[PDB]
Amino acid sequence: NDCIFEVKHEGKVTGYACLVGDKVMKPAHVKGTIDNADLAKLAFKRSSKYDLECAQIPVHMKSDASKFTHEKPEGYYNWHHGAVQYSGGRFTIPTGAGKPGDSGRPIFDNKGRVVAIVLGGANEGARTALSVVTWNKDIVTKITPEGAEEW
Amino acid sequence: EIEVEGNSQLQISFSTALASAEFRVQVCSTQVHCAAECHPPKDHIVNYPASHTTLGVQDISATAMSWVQKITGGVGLVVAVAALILIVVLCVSFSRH
Amino acid sequence: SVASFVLLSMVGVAVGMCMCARRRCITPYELTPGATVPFLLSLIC
Repeated sequence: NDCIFEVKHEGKVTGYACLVGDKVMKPAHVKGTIDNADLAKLAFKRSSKYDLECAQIPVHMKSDASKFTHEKPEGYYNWHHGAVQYSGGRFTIPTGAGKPGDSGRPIFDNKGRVVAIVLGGANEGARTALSVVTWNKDIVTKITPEGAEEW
Repeated sequence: EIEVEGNSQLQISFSTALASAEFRVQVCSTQVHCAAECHPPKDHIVNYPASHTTLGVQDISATAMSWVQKITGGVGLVVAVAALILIVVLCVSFSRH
Repeated sequence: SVASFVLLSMVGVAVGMCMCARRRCITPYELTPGATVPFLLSLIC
């Protein structure tokens, strides 16, 4: 919900970028530019350890920014492709629920707050875990389930 | 060669090109370390070849080379501070995942 | 000339390492939506 922006390299949508708190971010592994010309022209800060590009939202989008929260209890979270199970300190879905090319999708809690952004997934047995980034209030951390494939 | 007897003092003449003359003298297999600050002469040209050898690239500089040591130590300390900060940051980033 | 060049090169190297360390320290904080940073790090930057 207003956390959806298109990125094009061949003219098609390759990844998603959003508005949260006081900043815009997008995964840095998605090729292309933001659909909104106002956001694509900004100066982005780019980090490969977390694979992310970020900038500051202009003032006039104060109504567009969504809430965020670091607290993340055990249980179910919601996103565009159904729902995800976060347990044991790790996000998972069942095997084959995700497909490549959908990266950039944020994960929301029951109140609609962003808690993680997916970059990939890896399937073990009947369940596939998610390699995403999340945030202790202090720093942006990345969780990878012993390796995962990029989306 | 010198003539020596009892407890006394002896005078020797020497020549050098070093600004700070730090050397050792052997007399009857006994070594003494002599040190001095030398001053340049006022006569520009002489009619006889130099009795001392030229100074090379190792036995160089004067006693006031401590400026070189001080500047090298200061720059090395700055470099060490920068390298220590870089090492700390790299260790933090490697430990963090 | 070579001594001045070496000293200036070492100074530039130290400056570059300090900038790299500062950017690596600041990067985790400019990507968290909460605008939180220790005051000591702010004084450093």
